[PDB]
Amino acid sequence: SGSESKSAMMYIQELRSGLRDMPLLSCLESLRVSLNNNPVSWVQTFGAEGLASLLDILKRLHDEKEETAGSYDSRNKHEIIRCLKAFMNNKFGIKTMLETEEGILLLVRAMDPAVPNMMIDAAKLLSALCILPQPEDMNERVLEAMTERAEMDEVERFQPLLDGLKSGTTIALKVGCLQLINALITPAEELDFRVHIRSELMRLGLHQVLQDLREIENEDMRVQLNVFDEQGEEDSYDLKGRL
Amino acid sequence: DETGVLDSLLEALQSGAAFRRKRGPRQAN
Repeated sequence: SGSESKSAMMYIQELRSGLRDMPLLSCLESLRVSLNNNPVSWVQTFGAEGLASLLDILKRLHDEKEETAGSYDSRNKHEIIRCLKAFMNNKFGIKTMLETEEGILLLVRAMDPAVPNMMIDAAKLLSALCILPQPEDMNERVLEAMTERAEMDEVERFQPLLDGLKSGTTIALKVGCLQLINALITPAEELDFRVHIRSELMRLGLHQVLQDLREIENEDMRVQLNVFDEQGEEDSYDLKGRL
Repeated sequence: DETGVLDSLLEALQSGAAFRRKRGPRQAN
C-alpha cells in the first residue's frame, strides 16, 4: 500500500541535490521502477519538475565524457534514458517531453555505440516519437535534433546511426539503428525528402551495411530491412512517375 | 493510467506495423 516514502516530490529534490556516480545511479534505478509502476498521476507530479532535473543531469553527463570521467557516468546517462522511457510511456509524459528545449536533442546525443545498450533504448524512444500521428510530424523535428547533434559532437548527423548497424555489434544495437532510419523516412509524405534521407545514408556507406545485414537470419533486422527495401522500391517508381 | 502508450509504439515499430504510414500524394494521372 502507499506509505510515506520517496514521492515524485522527493526524487525531484534528490536529483537537484547534485548527486553523481553510484548514489546518482541508485536514485535513477529507483526512480525508473517508480515511474513505471505508479499511476500516471504520479508521473504528472514528476512531470515538468522531475523531467527538468533529469535533463539537467543528462546534458552535463553528455559533455562529461566517461572515458575521462566516471565509470558510472555512462550507466547514469543510460539509466536516465530508462527513466525517460518510463516517463514517456504515457499521455501527458509524451506531451511534457515535447515541450522541452533539449529533451529531443539529448535523446539523440544518447545514441552512442560505445555504450551500446543506451543507444538501443534511446533510438527506440526517438523512433516512437517519429511515428507519432501527432504533433507535427515529429520525425521531421527529430532530424533537426540530429543536425544540432552533428555540430555539437563534431560528427555527420547519421554517422552514429549507421554505427549501430555494425557486424561486430549486438543485433539489438545494429537494428536499433535501422529502426530509427525507417522511422525518419516513412512518415514523411514528401517523396524527394524520403529519397534524400535514403541517399544521404547511402553516401555514408549504408549500402554496404545492408548487404551484411541481409545475411542475418534475425527477427527484427529482417523486418526492418524488408521495410527499408519496400519503401525504397515504391519510392523508385514514385520518382519515375509515369514512365 | 494509460501508462503503456510508448510500449504500444515499440510493438508497432518492431512488427513494422507503423511503417505503414502514408497519406498518399500522387501526381500520376
